[PDB]
Amino acid sequence: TDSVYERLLSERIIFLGSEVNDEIANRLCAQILLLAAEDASKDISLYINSPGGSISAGMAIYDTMVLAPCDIATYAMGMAASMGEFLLAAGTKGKRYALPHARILMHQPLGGVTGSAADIAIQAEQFAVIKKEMFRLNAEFTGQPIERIEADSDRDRWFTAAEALEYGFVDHIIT
Amino acid sequence: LTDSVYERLLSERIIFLGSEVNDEIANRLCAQILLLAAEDASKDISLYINSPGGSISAGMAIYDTMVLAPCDIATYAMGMAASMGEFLLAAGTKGKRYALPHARILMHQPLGGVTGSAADIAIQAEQFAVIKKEMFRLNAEFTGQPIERIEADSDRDRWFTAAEALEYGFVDHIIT
Amino acid sequence: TDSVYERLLSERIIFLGSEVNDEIANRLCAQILLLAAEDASKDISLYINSPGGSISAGMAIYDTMVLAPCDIATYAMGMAASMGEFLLAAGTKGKRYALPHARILMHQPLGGVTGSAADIAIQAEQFAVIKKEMFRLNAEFTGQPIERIEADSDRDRWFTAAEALEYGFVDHIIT
Amino acid sequence: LTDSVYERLLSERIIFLGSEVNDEIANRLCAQILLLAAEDASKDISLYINSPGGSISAGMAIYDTMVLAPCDIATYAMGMAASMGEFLLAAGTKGKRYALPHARILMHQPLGGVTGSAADIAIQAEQFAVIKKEMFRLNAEFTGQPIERIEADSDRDRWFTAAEALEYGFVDHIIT
Amino acid sequence: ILPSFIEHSSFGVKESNPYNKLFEERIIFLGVQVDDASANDIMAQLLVLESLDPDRDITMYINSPGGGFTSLMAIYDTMQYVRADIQTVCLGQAASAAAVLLAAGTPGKRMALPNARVLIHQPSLSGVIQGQFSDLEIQAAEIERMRTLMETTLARHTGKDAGVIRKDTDRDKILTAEEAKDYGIIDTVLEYRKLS
Amino acid sequence: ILPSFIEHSSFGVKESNPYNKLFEERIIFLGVQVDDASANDIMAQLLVLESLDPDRDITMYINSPGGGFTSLMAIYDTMQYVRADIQTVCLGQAASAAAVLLAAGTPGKRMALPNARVLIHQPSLSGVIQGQFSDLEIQAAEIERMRTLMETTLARHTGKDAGVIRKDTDRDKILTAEEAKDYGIIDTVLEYRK
Amino acid sequence: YILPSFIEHSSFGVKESNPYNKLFEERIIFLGVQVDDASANDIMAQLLVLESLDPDRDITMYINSPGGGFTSLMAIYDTMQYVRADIQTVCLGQAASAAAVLLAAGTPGKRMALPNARVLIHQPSLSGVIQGQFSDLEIQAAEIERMRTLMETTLARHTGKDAGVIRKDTDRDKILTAEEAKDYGIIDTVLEYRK
Amino acid sequence: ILPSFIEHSSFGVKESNPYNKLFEERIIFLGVQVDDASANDIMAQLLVLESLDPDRDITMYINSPGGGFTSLMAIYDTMQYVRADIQTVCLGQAASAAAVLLAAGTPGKRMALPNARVLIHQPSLSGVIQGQFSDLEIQAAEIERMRTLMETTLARHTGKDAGVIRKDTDRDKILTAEEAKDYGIIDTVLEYRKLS
Amino acid sequence: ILPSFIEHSSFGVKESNPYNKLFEERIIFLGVQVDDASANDIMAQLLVLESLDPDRDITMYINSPGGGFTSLMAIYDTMQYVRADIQTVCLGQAASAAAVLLAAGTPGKRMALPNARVLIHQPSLSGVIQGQFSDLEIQAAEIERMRTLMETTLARHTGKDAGVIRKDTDRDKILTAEEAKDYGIIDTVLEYRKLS
Amino acid sequence: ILPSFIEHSSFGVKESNPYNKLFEERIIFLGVQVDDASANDIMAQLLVLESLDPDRDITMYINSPGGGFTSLMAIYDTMQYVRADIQTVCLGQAASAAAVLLAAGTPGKRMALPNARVLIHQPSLSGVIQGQFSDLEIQAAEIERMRTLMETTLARHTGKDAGVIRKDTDRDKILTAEEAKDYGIIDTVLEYR
Ligand SMILES: COc1cc2c(Oc3ccc4[nH]c(C)cc4c3F)ncnc2cc1OCCCN1CCC(c2ccc(C(N)=O)cc2)CC1
Ligand SMILES: COc1cc2c(Oc3ccc4[nH]c(C)cc4c3F)ncnc2cc1OCCCN1CCC(c2ccc(C(N)=O)cc2)CC1
Ligand SMILES: COc1cc2c(Oc3ccc4[nH]c(C)cc4c3F)ncnc2cc1OCCCN1CCC(c2ccc(C(N)=O)cc2)CC1
Ligand SMILES: COc1cc2c(Oc3ccc4[nH]c(C)cc4c3F)ncnc2cc1OCCCN1CCC(c2ccc(C(N)=O)cc2)CC1
Repeated sequence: TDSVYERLLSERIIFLGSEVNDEIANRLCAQILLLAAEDASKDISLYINSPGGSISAGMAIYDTMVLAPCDIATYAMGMAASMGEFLLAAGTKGKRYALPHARILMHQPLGGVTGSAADIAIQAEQFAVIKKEMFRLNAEFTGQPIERIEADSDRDRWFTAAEALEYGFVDHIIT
Repeated sequence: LTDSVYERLLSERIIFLGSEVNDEIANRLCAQILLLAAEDASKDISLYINSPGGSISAGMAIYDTMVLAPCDIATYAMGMAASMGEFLLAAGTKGKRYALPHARILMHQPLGGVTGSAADIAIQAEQFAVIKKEMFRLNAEFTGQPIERIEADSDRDRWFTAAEALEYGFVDHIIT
Repeated sequence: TDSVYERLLSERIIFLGSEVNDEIANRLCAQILLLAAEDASKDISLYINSPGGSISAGMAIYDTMVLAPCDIATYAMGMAASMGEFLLAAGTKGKRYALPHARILMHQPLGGVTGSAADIAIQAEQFAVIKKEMFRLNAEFTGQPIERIEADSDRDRWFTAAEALEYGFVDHIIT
Repeated sequence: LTDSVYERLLSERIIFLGSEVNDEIANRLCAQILLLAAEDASKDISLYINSPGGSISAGMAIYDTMVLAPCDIATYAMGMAASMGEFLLAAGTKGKRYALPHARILMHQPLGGVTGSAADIAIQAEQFAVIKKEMFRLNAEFTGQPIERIEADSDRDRWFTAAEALEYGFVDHIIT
Repeated sequence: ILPSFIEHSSFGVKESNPYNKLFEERIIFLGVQVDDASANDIMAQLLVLESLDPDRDITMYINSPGGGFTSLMAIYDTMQYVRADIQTVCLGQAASAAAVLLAAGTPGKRMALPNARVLIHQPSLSGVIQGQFSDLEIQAAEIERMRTLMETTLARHTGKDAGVIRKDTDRDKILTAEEAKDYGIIDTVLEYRKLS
Repeated sequence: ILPSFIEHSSFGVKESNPYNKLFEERIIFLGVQVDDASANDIMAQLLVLESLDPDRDITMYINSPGGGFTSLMAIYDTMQYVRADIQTVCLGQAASAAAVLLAAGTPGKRMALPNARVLIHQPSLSGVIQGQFSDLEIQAAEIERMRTLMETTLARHTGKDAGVIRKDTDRDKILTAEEAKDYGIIDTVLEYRK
Repeated sequence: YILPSFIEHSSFGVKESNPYNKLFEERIIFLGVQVDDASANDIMAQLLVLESLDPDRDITMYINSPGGGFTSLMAIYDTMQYVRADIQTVCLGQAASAAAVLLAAGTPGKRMALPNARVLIHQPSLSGVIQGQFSDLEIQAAEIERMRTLMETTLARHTGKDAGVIRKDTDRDKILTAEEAKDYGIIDTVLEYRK
Repeated sequence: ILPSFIEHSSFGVKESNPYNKLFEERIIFLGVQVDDASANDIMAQLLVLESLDPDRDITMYINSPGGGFTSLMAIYDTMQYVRADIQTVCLGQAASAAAVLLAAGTPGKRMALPNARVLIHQPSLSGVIQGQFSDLEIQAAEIERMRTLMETTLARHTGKDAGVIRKDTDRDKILTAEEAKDYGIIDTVLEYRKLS
Repeated sequence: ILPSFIEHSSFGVKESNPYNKLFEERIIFLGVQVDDASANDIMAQLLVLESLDPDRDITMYINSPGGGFTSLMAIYDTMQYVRADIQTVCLGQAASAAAVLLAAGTPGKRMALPNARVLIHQPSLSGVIQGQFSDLEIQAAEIERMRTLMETTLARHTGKDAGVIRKDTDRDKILTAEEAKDYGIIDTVLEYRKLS
Repeated sequence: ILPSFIEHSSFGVKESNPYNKLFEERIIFLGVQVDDASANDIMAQLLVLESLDPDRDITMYINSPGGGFTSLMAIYDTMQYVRADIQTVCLGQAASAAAVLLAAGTPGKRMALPNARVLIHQPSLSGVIQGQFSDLEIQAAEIERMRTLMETTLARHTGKDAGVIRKDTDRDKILTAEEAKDYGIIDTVLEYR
């Protein structure tokens, strides 16, 4: 089982196949660092079957994709939701794919507050910063106006592969 | 080592769906089909299925990866192929869907849960309706039956013997 | 798997990806020791995606970084918090980086008191010592005043990659 | 694997006490010292300590094996050497006891428990008084302090910075 | 702990405690979560005060975080069906279902102490309810009918039209006693009647 | 909490509580889950009120999620054996077993408050029963007998055919008070008397 | 809570009682829980007090029960038959396992059931597991069969069936409707609704 | 673990226990954590004592670690609404919400035993509450309104400017009985009245 | 099962239990661990015994392992404020907090039975309390104030200087009744009054 | 379940239960474990009974497996302080702290039923207590003083020397009713009436 993921890593294919945590994000950023060192002009394919996960873990993966010399193809296999939708849509323009029966979900961040009323206010201050920046980035990726992103993302919004192409999450549907 | 037989079988282009269908098994299996298509895009891949079912999302990673592969995917129902296993069997390449003689097929409609607010639950319910329409359409394609019969049979669990599964269209052949 | 991180050690790159505990800390000091033995002039690049952790564990890594012959480059991916911020700021000056959307968190130490009235008195003595010493050190890394480290750190202060660069945690932001 | 780094360092004659000192780390650790003295009995062994303390029985296993080894044992206080960590750092070969600059050393007296019948507890309590006297004597030999100060400072936890530890006698040098 | 006290008149000595004494003045306390027990006990109290005397008012004090939905409409229906007027008073807080019950008081007799807060949000489901899609489609349909029933009955007692209630309860909406009067949940804010 | 109140007459001072007062006026409250205990509690209440006066009506208020099946049929057989009429009132909900008991009141005296909901669904089993198949065949048969008794006794009182009941309860069916009267489960929706 | 009290009044005085005291007042015992050691003694004490208060009048046992242990059955059973007073049994809802034996042990002509009651008959089961040396389990296994054949012959005595038949009907559980329980010999009459 | 005792007069023999007797003398005891139950129990008590005699004082003994916030303001609004004056006494401790309750006593009638301590800090949330940011954004707004309300009512009774309170309640502040008098939380520190 | 007994006089037949009879003769029992429940129950009893008659002594039997601190000082300040004198009597044990109370009984009426033991130690915290250092530094400061308030009130009542208490309580110090007398914690060791 | 009964006289009718009647005849029951609660209940019972009439005997029935140490010594010192004589009777068992109470009854009024057993052993600690050695050295010393106080106060009532108690309690020592009389714990073994 990890013998397949290594045989595929030699062919420049990597998976984001679970929930996005520091651990999957770090094994993944390391895999992109290695793969750009072996060859910095061949693309990397990142297949995504993910329900979401930490925004902080996803910015490591997201920043690492972008600084890569080479292109990152993203493929939506089955489902890429929330932070998975973010990383699919962050793939290099023109090289974001959706399989035909994949599903894309977009929604706003979730979290918790705890502590004193002064600590919670700080927590909320970051809630707003984080919310505005993630919609801006979704806005850049999809071509939609920021106003529609904030609006559609108020509660879970599902897209089929076909509607995901209209919205701007992907560039092609593989056949 | 159990994974020692599965890897030697990988060299023979045999792959197994032997557990409940979750992201973890689906991700390994989509990986394997990619590899086997990279090694050879003209020899078939044989997919043995003994599964009770599992996540539709994970099943559609598998299903699309089957369909888009260059080579054919033969599917064999050993023991039991139920729910999403039933779908993936019937989704094999036409002519290359097998049931072993005492295997069983179970077909039924989707299960899930609702949670959240009244507005959040309304959305969940919208997807219930789509998903069920979209899954019945695909089972109706595989088997050739009318959507109207797929929906009616799938309301509550309908079991098939290897033979009944062949008259219905889930499989194309029974192995002897 | 584990081998992705090992291939990266061959390239003189190491990760601090989890909470900083005695276990990550020790393996990390060992790694820096080996890498200074293999070559005592080539950099060590230390990537940080860490929520923070134990000071004593963290001060092992810090002491080993500083005494190592080669320089230690620090890169903040996604999130560098608490000891993560300290170990990022402690990298060799001029060679402290933040990826564009990483965040840095700086705040004061946490712990517990327990035991007799006299034992807690001892505990609180070390709280003051520890805090004054960790603040002096952040002030050296950032160049800010002790005045401002203590006050900003009283409750969590988040910095975005740019805010951190003005404050002195890093020297650059990658593109 | 983490263990692959600890072996690459064993070839360089470096061993770590990176955790609580219990019997297991103590046995792996005495074994590492027997190996390293069998390979070459004239080269030093460097013992890095980042440890919170632990069992005295397991810790006297480590101490005797340090002192009986043919080669010297240099000790490094990384980050933290407390309780049996403090004893083992300070028991390093005189002149080769080091502190990293921001390490801390903790010194205090034994901790433990009593249970059972009134006679059993009397026995537990004799060993306490012995064990307490033997450790202070040893720490007084290591540090140069009078027994009277070891006992007074150790009643309750006494913390030292690397610099304070050198004045007190736990180490011989601060690395820079 | 909860003391008893003793009252006296020429007829006899009575031992009673603070909640019976409130009830003796036709005052019901709604101060736990509206669950199924809570609901039955409160209808029984309402119905009893209706029988003892239908021409005197009943008063309901409310310090409640809300409660179940079928439990709400039972209490609600009993409140309207009873012949007697109902004074509702919110001390401290009336949330979710409890908020609807404060507004369901007879007009002019709905009030709240000044530092009370009133929260309104649309039915939620803390649990998960599981099933074949056929079954969840049915519950999902009823959950929506329950939501609109909360929104039209609020519209009836507050004067806001239903369409605003739905915009207002999409996310929780906290109102101070004063905000709660302008909205139309209560009619008066109690002034501190204390000399100081 | 649940306070008690004190009543006074030329005869004596009487202290009682809200459920005692309701029982004094021939009202039984069925407002929890129908289990074996609750059911025995209700039968004892029914039989006792039949003893004090069989020519006067007993009222059962119902805000109940329903309950076991043999528990239902004890309560039901008792309601029908007693000579005194039974008025049923659904205050919040009468679901599953409880909806059958609402319908089983004496005709013309079955009612609901306006916003009450009625649920009808066929016997379920939330647990799991396991055994040799020979054991499960027997139980599976009785679960079918129990299902078809609910469908035939609901029919006797709603006036529908048992086959209609059996299809309406294939999947759960929620009904508003007015729809419960149309269906035949109750006779009137109570209007606010205020 | 769930069970109110009521008040009866006469020229003698005012009496406060509750639904089970009123019922006990009329010589009615309620057997409506699981028969454990507690339930059984509570029921024997009730049977014996009622025999003391008046041995010439009937006792009624209302039964809605899923059964219980064996020695608790045989205690309750033995008391029903020892007491001089006649015992009328009435099954509402259910009488299963051990409870079905006591329904049948009422005095003949006076065992009855409401029409939608179900009656269950099965042989003793042991849901626990009891462990030991093979020698001890051989003894326990022996007594467990004595229990089965004793349940089977006393069932036979009151129904008029033969024990070789009882033993066949109970190999697997046998559910009986009120009518089927009359034909089997467990009750004598099925109450018709008197509305 | 609590005796009952028996009092006698020409009129009758009365059995009561120590808190009942205390209630008889218009003393309410607030010595558990202020939760929602506790809070109703204390309003019920305040109102009954106001009913029995509105011109005679109510005394609240306070040895309490505080409690919820909507429960705080309920008791507070009742304290201020009732016509009877309220004398507050801090035995041993009055912290968090309970320290505001001590201060809201009618002026001149706030006291503390000599070794009583009074703690004041800003509302904290010991659990975690979870959701969409839109939901947590709303809770955080109400949690801040809760803090400024605790600070302006504290300012109203202590005479401090509310901006000072907010700085002092940033971190916990322990006050001895006397420090509380200077701060403005109480008016008098009881002298021991013992001859020995 | 704690028996009840019956007393009789020309006035009436009275049923009470051992703790009621002890209370009737003004003996309060402090024989559990002093938590906030316990402390309120004892403060209430003290205040009640002062109301029935302040010119009679109150006795506190003590067989207690001690308990929390703010509960100690609540009880302490009441005992001193009450006008009545207080007899403290140790049966079995008075440890930690409980021994401050034994010493704080009014002078001459502090006693202990012969095999009673008195244990004295400085406040301990068995839990772990957690936070930012800024908060623990605050907590820590009060724990030391508490420590020295114990050293000073014991000294007031044993006649020792606080600086000696602080040494004796650094590690636990067990005292026999006679050694407790010598220390100044009690005034007499009871002699057995048997005619055998 | 424990019945209540009704006794009657020309004055009035009294309802009580079997332990109230036993208390009415000056019989205290010590039939549980001696913990701090149990000890406080018995001290109140003993002190009350001394208040109702100091010139009459108190009887302590004992079928108790023992209990804590400071709860023994409160009970013991109360028993010895009260003016009334205390008769002790061992019904089933009196072990550990409880045998000390059997023996501490007033001389001549200590008895046991024939099949009662008496167990004597030195204090045990079923828990564990943890701490610095300085703190464990103190507890360990108090625990030894406790052992020897049990050995000397037993020595006071049995007539054995304290040194033998200490030899005999090193390991548990179980005694029959007759053997308890020779040891000196009880004075007579009750003859069946
Ligand atoms: C994931 O941790 C956290 C991440 C944070 C964080 O990251 C970044 C970094 C760079 C970033 N660049 C950009 C453009 C955005 C952006 C970002 F956003 N930036 C600011 N502050 C954070 C706080 C966290 O919290 C941590 C305590 C431990 N902790 C974890 C999870 C908790 C929780 C609670 C409830 C659910 C749930 N359903 O209820 C899940 C988790 C509760 C407490
Ligand atoms: C597998 O997760 C989920 C999958 C979903 C999903 O997938 C796809 C993807 C591509 C697809 N292409 C096609 C043609 C169909 C199709 C698809 F359908 N598409 C839409 N929406 C989904 C929601 C899910 O759920 C998530 C919320 C949280 N959540 C609460 C309770 C849950 C639960 C689950 C099982 C049981 C049980 N036995 O009680 C109870 C509860 C599960 C999850
Ligand atoms: C990290 O351990 C500890 C480290 C300590 C320590 O280290 C150093 C070393 C070199 C250092 N150079 C510099 C500049 C600072 C500096 C340093 F500071 N120097 C002094 N004294 C310490 C006490 C500790 O505590 C240990 C007791 C056992 N223990 C109790 C509770 C604990 C706890 C409790 C609650 C959480 C939580 N969320 O509640 C986490 C832990 C953890 C451990
Ligand atoms: C560490 O085992 C034990 C080691 C002992 C031991 O070893 C040596 C050997 C050579 C030695 N040369 C020198 C100079 C000292 C010296 C030594 F000392 N020599 C004497 N006697 C010992 C008793 C032990 O104890 C075992 C009881 C069972 N038991 C275990 C742990 C317990 C415990 C309790 C509380 C914590 C609390 N926080 O943690 C942890 C443990 C309590 C009871």
